[PDB]
Amino acid sequence: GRNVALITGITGQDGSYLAEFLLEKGYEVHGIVRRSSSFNTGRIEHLYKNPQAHIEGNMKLHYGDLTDSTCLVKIINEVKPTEIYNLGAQSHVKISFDLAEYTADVDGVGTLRLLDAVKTCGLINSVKFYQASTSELYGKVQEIPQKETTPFYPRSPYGAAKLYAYWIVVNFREAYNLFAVNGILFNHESPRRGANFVTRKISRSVAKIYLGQLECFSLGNLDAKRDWGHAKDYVEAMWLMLQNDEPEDFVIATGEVHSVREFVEKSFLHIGKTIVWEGKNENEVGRCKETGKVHVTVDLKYYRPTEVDFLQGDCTKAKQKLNWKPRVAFDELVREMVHADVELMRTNPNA
Amino acid sequence: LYFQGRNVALITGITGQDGSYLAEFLLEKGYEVHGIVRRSSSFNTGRIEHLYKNPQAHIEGNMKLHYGDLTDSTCLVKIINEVKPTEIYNLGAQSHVKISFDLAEYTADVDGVGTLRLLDAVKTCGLINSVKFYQASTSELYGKVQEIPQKETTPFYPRSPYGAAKLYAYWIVVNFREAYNLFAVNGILFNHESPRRGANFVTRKISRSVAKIYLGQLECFSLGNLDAKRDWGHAKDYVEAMWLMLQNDEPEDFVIATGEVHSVREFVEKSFLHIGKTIVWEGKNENEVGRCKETGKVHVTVDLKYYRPTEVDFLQGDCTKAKQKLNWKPRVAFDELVREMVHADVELMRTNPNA
Amino acid sequence: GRNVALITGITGQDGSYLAEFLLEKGYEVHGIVRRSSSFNTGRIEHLYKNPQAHIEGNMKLHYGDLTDSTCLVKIINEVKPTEIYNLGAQSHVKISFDLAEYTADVDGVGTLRLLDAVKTCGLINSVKFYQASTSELYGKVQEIPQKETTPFYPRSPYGAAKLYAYWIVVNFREAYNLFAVNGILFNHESPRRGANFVTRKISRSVAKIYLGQLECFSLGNLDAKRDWGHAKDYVEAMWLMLQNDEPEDFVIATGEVHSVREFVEKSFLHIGKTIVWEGKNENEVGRCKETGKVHVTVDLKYYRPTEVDFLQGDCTKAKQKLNWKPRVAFDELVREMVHADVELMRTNPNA
Amino acid sequence: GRNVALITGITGQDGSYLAEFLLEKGYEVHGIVRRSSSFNTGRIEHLYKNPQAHIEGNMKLHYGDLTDSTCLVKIINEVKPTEIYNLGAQSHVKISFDLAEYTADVDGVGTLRLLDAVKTCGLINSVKFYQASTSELYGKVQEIPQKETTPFYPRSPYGAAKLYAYWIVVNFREAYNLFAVNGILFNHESPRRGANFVTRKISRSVAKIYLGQLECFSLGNLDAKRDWGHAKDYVEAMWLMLQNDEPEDFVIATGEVHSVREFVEKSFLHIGKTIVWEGKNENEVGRCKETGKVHVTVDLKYYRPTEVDFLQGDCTKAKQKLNWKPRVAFDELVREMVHADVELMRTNPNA
Ligand SMILES: NC(=O)c1ccc[n+]([C@@H]2O[C@H](COP(=O)([O-])OP(=O)(O)OC[C@H]3O[C@@H](n4cnc5c(N)ncnc54)[C@H](OP(=O)(O)O)[C@@H]3O)[C@@H](O)[C@H]2O)c1
Ligand SMILES: NC(=O)c1ccc[n+]([C@@H]2O[C@H](COP(=O)([O-])OP(=O)(O)OC[C@H]3O[C@@H](n4cnc5c(N)ncnc54)[C@H](OP(=O)(O)O)[C@@H]3O)[C@@H](O)[C@H]2O)c1
Ligand SMILES: NC(=O)c1ccc[n+]([C@@H]2O[C@H](COP(=O)([O-])OP(=O)(O)OC[C@H]3O[C@@H](n4cnc5c(N)ncnc54)[C@H](OP(=O)(O)O)[C@@H]3O)[C@@H](O)[C@H]2O)c1
Ligand SMILES: NC(=O)c1ccc[n+]([C@@H]2O[C@H](COP(=O)([O-])OP(=O)(O)OC[C@H]3O[C@@H](n4cnc5c(N)ncnc54)[C@H](OP(=O)(O)O)[C@@H]3O)[C@@H](O)[C@H]2O)c1
Ligand SMILES: C[C@@H]1O[C@H](OP(=O)(O)OP(=O)(O)OC[C@H]2O[C@@H](n3cnc4c(=O)[nH]c(N)nc43)[C@H](O)[C@@H]2O)[C@@H](O)[C@H](O)[C@@H]1O
Ligand SMILES: C[C@@H]1O[C@H](OP(=O)(O)OP(=O)(O)OC[C@H]2O[C@@H](n3cnc4c(=O)[nH]c(N)nc43)[C@H](O)[C@@H]2O)[C@@H](O)[C@H](O)[C@@H]1O
Ligand SMILES: C[C@@H]1O[C@H](OP(=O)(O)OP(=O)(O)OC[C@H]2O[C@@H](n3cnc4c(=O)[nH]c(N)nc43)[C@H](O)[C@@H]2O)[C@@H](O)[C@H](O)[C@@H]1O
Ligand SMILES: C[C@@H]1O[C@H](OP(=O)(O)OP(=O)(O)OC[C@H]2O[C@@H](n3cnc4c(=O)[nH]c(N)nc43)[C@H](O)[C@@H]2O)[C@@H](O)[C@H](O)[C@@H]1O
Ligand SMILES: Nc1nc2c(ncn2[C@@H]2O[C@H](COP(=O)(O)OP(=O)(O)O)[C@@H](O)[C@H]2O)c(=O)[nH]1
Ligand SMILES: Nc1nc2c(ncn2[C@@H]2O[C@H](COP(=O)(O)OP(=O)(O)O)[C@@H](O)[C@H]2O)c(=O)[nH]1
Ligand SMILES: Nc1nc2c(ncn2[C@@H]2O[C@H](COP(=O)(O)OP(=O)(O)O)[C@@H](O)[C@H]2O)c(=O)[nH]1
Ligand SMILES: Nc1nc2c(ncn2[C@@H]2O[C@H](COP(=O)(O)OP(=O)(O)O)[C@@H](O)[C@H]2O)c(=O)[nH]1
Repeated sequence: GRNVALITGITGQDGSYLAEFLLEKGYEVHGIVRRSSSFNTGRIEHLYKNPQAHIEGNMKLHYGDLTDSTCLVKIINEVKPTEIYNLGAQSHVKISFDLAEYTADVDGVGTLRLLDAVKTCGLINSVKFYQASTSELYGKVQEIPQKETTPFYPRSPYGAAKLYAYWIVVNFREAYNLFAVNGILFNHESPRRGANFVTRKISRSVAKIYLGQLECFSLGNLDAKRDWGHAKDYVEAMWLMLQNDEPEDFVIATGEVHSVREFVEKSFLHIGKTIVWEGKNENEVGRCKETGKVHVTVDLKYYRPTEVDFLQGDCTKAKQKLNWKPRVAFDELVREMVHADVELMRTNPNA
Repeated sequence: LYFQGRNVALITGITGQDGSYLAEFLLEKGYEVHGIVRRSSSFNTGRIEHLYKNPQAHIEGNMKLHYGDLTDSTCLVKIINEVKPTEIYNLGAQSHVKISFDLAEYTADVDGVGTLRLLDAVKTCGLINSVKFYQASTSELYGKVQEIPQKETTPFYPRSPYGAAKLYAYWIVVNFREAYNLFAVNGILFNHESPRRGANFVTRKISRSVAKIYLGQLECFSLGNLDAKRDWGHAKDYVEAMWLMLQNDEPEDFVIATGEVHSVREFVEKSFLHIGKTIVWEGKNENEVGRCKETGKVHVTVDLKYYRPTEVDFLQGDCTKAKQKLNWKPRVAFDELVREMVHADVELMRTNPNA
Repeated sequence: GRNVALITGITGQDGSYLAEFLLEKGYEVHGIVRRSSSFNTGRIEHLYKNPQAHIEGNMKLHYGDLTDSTCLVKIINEVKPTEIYNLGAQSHVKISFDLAEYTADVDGVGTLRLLDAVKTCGLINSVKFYQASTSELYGKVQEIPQKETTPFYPRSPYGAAKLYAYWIVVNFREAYNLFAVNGILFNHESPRRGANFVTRKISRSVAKIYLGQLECFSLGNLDAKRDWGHAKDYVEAMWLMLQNDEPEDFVIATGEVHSVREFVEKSFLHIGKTIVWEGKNENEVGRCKETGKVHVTVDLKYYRPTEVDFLQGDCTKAKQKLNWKPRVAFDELVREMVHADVELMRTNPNA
Repeated sequence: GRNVALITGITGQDGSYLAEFLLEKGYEVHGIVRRSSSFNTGRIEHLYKNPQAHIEGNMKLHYGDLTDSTCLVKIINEVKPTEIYNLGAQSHVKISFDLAEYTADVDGVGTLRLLDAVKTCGLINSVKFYQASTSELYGKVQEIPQKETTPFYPRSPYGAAKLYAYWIVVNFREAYNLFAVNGILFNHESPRRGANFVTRKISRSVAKIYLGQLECFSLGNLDAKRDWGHAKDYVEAMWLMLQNDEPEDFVIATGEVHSVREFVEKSFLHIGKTIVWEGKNENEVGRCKETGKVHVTVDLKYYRPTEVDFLQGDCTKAKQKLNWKPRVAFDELVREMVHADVELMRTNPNA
């Protein structure tokens, strides 16, 4: 009956929702946090027993790094987790193009290091292991929609690194009988999403424009199409995969496709502005119909050298085997994110 | 791109305590200031966001940031090649001594090999004769001190994975200077603090905890070795010394310090006096506690988890050489530093009890 | 025009044949050699201009390592090759299970290091890059036979590392227009093959048994089936891929399949011994009919945790587009290897 | 009983002599060997129980690398050594200048990895650890002669990396009470010395000239001065340091200084030739007085950008506490190395 989770990447979007979910289920939750010159725990600070004194209760934190083999062994050996969720990563696709080696060492080799730490600790038989796989693996998609058996075609050093991680997880599963699974999750956003992913960038910018604190912002490829769900729904799927009798990989997604362009339009609609588009390519601009003011421009610096044009997930296997369903759909996702960021910018024009 | 009158700095570790003060110092001298920032799942630029041209939109002016990491050789070459700096300040590091004992390999890779990676990037870009290089060395190099006080010629005796990694960095910097005639210097800076100090260094831990106790947000906090003695100065004074070392006619290494020693115990006592509380110590070793004389409440305890397996008992810097050659003088003394940090953290905690 | 080749892995089996092949065409051939406590250039010492003094002519060696980014940039900037062959790797599958992280750093991240070095030197439009990809990418084969479009399924830390390299190569090709190709070569052997690969282990042991220097040796999985060609034929295909008008990936193979058991049988037949099998699984032994002497046993320490049971390559594409044709078939490969090792072992019983 | 040694760097000069030394004392001796495309065990292949079959007796080898933490932990857990000698290193000073990062990773961080592996394996209080420190730490010497209290002043990426390793060993000793020692050994040579160190380079070249297999060879800085002893004497001091009651660091040296130029002159005298020098700097040549033929030239490519001009060790502490004393002196070392290489080159002009 002992339920002890270890979350790498606990400070990120998904880790903070997953920590809450597992705490709610009575888990003792351990996380690995990077040393940083300022604290990086803002998403999970409310999960201290005393947030004012930063005293831990059932969520306990450990300094560590996915590139330091010894610290991972020490932490796993001390914690003896029953479930490990490897969410730690350099997770940004655009940044990965000029941080390609660091991204490989953390996202790819770092997964190996965590798996070898489990094995070193004698826990291959005692641990269930979740790997944060990603729809970026499909890249230039080879099937539509994409399912567990769709061949991968990565399009960034991030995708390539996660492809390494995916297969080394399969190899520990097959070679050593580790209960280890690849959650092949499609894009998921929330009010806690990193600020330079495209959805949170739009909702942040629309909020600042609404409050008169920003006039305009620049985007990259407006025509990219994504399957977007809500991170809070998706972390439950991660836990469900570790409850399955057999270790299996699952696609987690909504199966509904929308463009970056639509996210922009729906976001502005919630602050009472109708965006109309002018021009083409890097000279395209989005203008408020009601005021005539230009609020969106295009800057090639936000483009990727090898774009991922289209993603649409088929989560049939998860729905059948895990009884999982997405709760939040695209329209509600956009409203929630814009409203959250409006309330945030009201408190702090520098947020 | 290089010409006389064009001053372009590249700061690794720009988001840290020193990097934030040094960015301000160089900006006000009219430098174009570039910084390398780690990718982070939330933003880590809190110390320098006020240096955006537009802090509401986070639009850059004369401070320009770049994603990178000292463990990624290619990214360092790309950034240096793009920026073509005249001055490079390598402040980026896993800088915490206690954490380094259980993060030993990461600390070696960043603080030791990362210095070589940055030096090697300068050479790869063909800029050996175009850049001046500042290395963030440290009084932790003296460790178990072989002389008192410590100066440039005092032999090093490191006492942590942090100290060993910074020792590698110190000497690989000397080697690039001697082998390739790079203008590269080691600033051997003794401890320096500020209201921007990391929260888990001992000074900021005390001022934060005293501030929270003052405000009823905390009743008691634990320290480690109360008897450690340190040479403590102010980070804003010390970043000025980094710049002066790069203005020197020849590349020399310099100790930078106050020369005045105080114990952790004394920092605790002075901090509590600023909120009107006198601490009286009872007990010994891990059972020692500090009690408020006026109220009888125990506010300080000792926890062995904050000890270090190999402590650095005593540090005292002799900066005679820098006083003579750089005309550098510390401005903030220990008493003022304590007052400034307690006062700043009282304000912080009153505004945000979760800070 | 200029023909300047840089070969990583020049001391290995393939590098030694490729160096000879390019030298014959008038290339200046540079190689990267690891620092070793003894010399590791035995396969290429005959290509010094003066072998007694080890003075170089048109083959020029450079100390380096695929894990040292700065050293790779210095070498590429000095050599400015027109053609790069990334053959350097920890290439042994069984050893990769105990050396998983080193294998990842050299075979996967090391390929990224070499590509980034090309880019750092400004040579992205000035060099043609060959990557030593491998039939091990197919692992648990998803199609029979296997061709360029067969979905991958790696089965070792080696396979996973090479799959990262495969895809980071594609990404540099697609992102920066680097002329980069994956040669998907199936198993290829020679008298220069590493001694602990299965074919050379057999030819070496048969040679020692013929000379009375050995009585018996042990293998692992006798039922494994492989597509085996000759390394000298296959390095020609590498060069042809870089002569192609456009950067394409190519399978290189014979399309014929034999078992490890069959390799044993044919090798022993060349020293006039008929191997007859008796027993099953780990107790199976091979006995010489003529003499009744046991010469082959099974030791499970040579098994792999996730075996690759069957490989068979379809090189239709390379035959049509490159006019490549293997000239050495399985039976001639066996004769040649046993013949060469008999001569070697006669000269030196400790070889 | 129980005497189980683990030697990293067992294939090198010192590891080969140390293996024999420990085997004679009845140790079970384990080595870590790097995977290489051809075998790298030539110095130790006579220590197989059956050297023709390469079957192990009391010397047992394990594939590994000082940059792969997991493999280090696995080997130490399996072997459970009582004594660990960390001799593995990129040990060449000139190569370290353009292989600076790899040399840091192996010689510096690799030492921490091996120490951390000892700690991870729970052997911090049972194993005795020998670190292969070096007189290169003294670099630009601050005292003559150099002893334990002489301050370090490294002059290469090799020296800096070894200086990190020196102090991290001290830190594990002081922090965790690990019995760990630094052997501060001055230069030591033998007929097994790496061919591109200056002494073996000379004896190889003089031997070839004696056999009419070579006419001339080039050197670097002829006036460098060194304390040279015999590796076979020095490995005994390593063992003695781990027999000491308390873990202490020791200088090991002969206290006698000779120049590279003297090594040349004495080596040629052993083949009946008197070298007379003419010219300066890179134009200096060494001519046989009896014949007038030039046999030695200077090439700046063998210079180092930061030379270590002079080394002379004072091993008073070791003589008093360990009772160690060198047996082979400079004249005997020169004659031994020339004679061995004459016998070697007789067998093979391409050796
Ligand atoms: N969100 C999606 O749509 C999506 C889809 C599929 C897969 N994924 C993957 O799912 C996981 C979580 O997604 P997220 O959106 O929560 O990403 P995130 O917000 O970027 O969180 C990333 C986490 O990884 C940590 N981390 C980064 N480098 C590390 C290192 N070297 N050692 C240890 N920890 C390190 C970060 O720590 P700091 O806070 O210190 O930076 C943070 O805790 C990631 O692996 C991501 O790649 C995301
Ligand atoms: N303060 C002292 O008393 C003192 C005395 C002597 C020497 N030093 C040295 O002086 C320098 C600055 O001191 P500080 O007090 O400013 O330390 P700090 O506040 O800890 O700042 C450290 C900086 O280094 C960055 N960094 C950490 N790991 C990195 C990596 N892998 N790649 C790139 N950047 C990385 C941090 O970025 P994040 O914000 O992303 O963590 C932060 O910007 C450090 O090198 C420290 O070791 C300090
Ligand atoms: N032979 C096959 O059947 C086959 C099939 C497909 C693909 N491959 C791949 O094709 C390539 C050549 O095959 P091979 O049979 O010639 O392999 P090999 O005989 O094992 O040669 C391997 C080469 O890589 C070098 N190397 C190893 N680690 C290195 C490092 N860290 N930095 C630099 N160089 C390093 C080795 O140098 P040392 O001599 O110093 O070890 C050697 O030169 C390899 O990448 C292999 O994986 C082979
Ligand atoms: N000889 C001297 O005068 C002297 C003086 C003081 C200190 N030292 C140090 O004493 C030790 C032995 O001296 P030596 O002359 O015997 O050096 P050596 O002949 O160069 O032997 C070096 C050994 O280290 C191994 N090695 C290299 N890189 C490795 C890695 N990444 N992982 C694991 N093993 C690796 C080599 O393996 P390969 O065979 O695979 O290359 C070889 O076994 C070295 O640490 C050297 O730096 C030497
Ligand atoms: C290093 C940074 O890279 C960024 O690009 P990068 O992450 O791609 O992110 P962007 O796409 O440029 O902006 C995405 C969102 O992040 C916000 N943002 C950017 N920087 C900061 C910051 O420092 N603090 C806060 N609270 N929000 C920031 C910005 O307002 C926008 O809503 C640049 O916008 C910055 O000027 C800087 O150069
Ligand atoms: C990972 C963290 O390591 C810490 O140890 P560690 O850094 O040595 O730091 P400590 O010496 O325990 O605490 C020093 C100061 O850091 C503050 N602090 C600690 N954690 C946080 C945080 O998450 N956010 C903020 N704003 N302030 C924090 C704490 O209130 C105190 O003023 C533990 O105190 C924490 O509970 C947690 O385990
Ligand atoms: C480290 C070594 O790993 C090996 O396993 P590993 O490579 O899988 O190689 P094996 O499959 O055991 O043997 C394959 C062939 O390599 C030869 N061989 C093995 N070791 C050596 C050697 O040191 N020198 C030479 N010239 N030939 C060697 C062996 O005779 C056989 O023909 C073990 O057989 C050895 O005893 C040792 O443990
Ligand atoms: C990579 C090699 O670097 C070397 O420089 P590097 O190690 O500094 O070594 P050197 O100082 O040039 O030569 C030292 C001794 O090594 C021998 N030697 C050099 N290369 C080899 C080899 O491949 N096999 C054998 N058996 N002996 C070799 C050479 O005869 C001489 O006796 C160059 O001499 C080579 O031409 C090549 O470039
Ligand atoms: N991050 C980001 N993405 C953008 C931007 N403009 C367009 N996009 C596109 O939005 C899509 C989603 O990007 P992102 O939120 O970073 O998540 P990703 O699917 O992992 O790449 C990608 O196709 C981007 O190219 C922008 O300004 N920032
Ligand atoms: N960080 C920290 N240091 C403490 C604590 N208690 C005592 N010290 C001592 O205060 C001295 C200064 O520590 P620190 O502020 O981390 O800076 P350092 O000089 O680089 O080690 C060291 O000797 C510590 O052992 C504590 O709770 N936290
Ligand atoms: N290396 C090796 N392989 C063996 C042995 N016994 C059976 N095999 C099998 O032979 C097949 C070819 O192995 P190998 O020559 O190492 O090349 P690989 O195809 O890259 O794995 C694999 O399926 C091995 O499992 C053995 O003793 N050594
Ligand atoms: N390796 C090497 N060293 C040389 C040569 N010529 C002069 N030397 C000098 O001989 C001294 C000893 O060099 P080496 O044998 O490599 O051992 P080291 O003490 O570790 O540098 C150094 O000062 C070298 O600069 C040469 O051709 N090769």
